[PDB]
Amino acid sequence: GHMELKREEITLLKELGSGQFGVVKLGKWKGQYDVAVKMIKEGSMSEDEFFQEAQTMMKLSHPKLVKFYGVCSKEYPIYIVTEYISNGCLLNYLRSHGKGLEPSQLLEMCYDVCEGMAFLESHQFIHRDLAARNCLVDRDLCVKVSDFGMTRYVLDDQYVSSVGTKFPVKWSAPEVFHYFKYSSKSDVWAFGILMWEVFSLGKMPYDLYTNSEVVLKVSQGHRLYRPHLASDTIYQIMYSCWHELPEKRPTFQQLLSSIEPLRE
Ligand SMILES: CC(C)(C)n1[nH+]c(-c2ccc(Cl)cc2)c2c(N)ncnc21
Repeated sequence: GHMELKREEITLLKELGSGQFGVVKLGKWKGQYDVAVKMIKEGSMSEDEFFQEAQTMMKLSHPKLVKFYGVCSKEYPIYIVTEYISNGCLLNYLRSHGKGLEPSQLLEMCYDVCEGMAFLESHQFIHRDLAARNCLVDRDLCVKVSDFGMTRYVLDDQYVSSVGTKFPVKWSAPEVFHYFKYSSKSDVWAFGILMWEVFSLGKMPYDLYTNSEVVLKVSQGHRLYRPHLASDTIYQIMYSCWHELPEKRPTFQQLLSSIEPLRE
């Protein structure tokens, strides 16, 4: 229906990079709009998994989530057409341009992600890999969360199996790495790690340690230290995301309103 786009109305231009689940190309849609098109190869992911994903992305429209326009699914490679977010990946942006940012700009990046995540949370979805590598930066430095192939339906205070794509353990809550289960607060833990990445200008978390070491250290109570550019108030907010128990972590709704008075 409205989800299907006219393939002849998409012209692909240069490769932008890769992520997911697929190479991403810059494109033009209807000879007017700049788009980023993800290529879904035949066999790369399931046919029926694709429909559920495309529908979920279409449903979840928010200014802080990558805008989905439609798909070209009649032939392979399947196109996933989205808005082109000109400054690309947040992680690369922090690494290349982070020194030029004010701490108030770093907080605004965290606020943007939180606002998009509060929207997902209000719809009973979690993000399975909330990290700077899955966020994009637009021309005005507004941050958008990329959620394709990385969401999971979970009712509040309930647990669901972690079975599927194994995402980086340094962004994983203990219920994930220990019990192979997601809670409605598993992405809140990841969001605290994302705030740490932002305020650290894209440094790797626990950079001295292997994944095996991190699982042990985190189980023992060890946490990431305060990034130099983070105020103690901002550190207390990220730190609150890392309670061993999901019940003790804030929701994104609480995080959002905690960040709101600290802006500019
Ligand atoms: C990887 C990188 C940074 C080149 N990348 N990836 C996406 C993107 C496109 C479609 C989907 Cl479905 C998900 C993400 C993207 C975008 N929209 N704008 C700019 N860079 C993008």
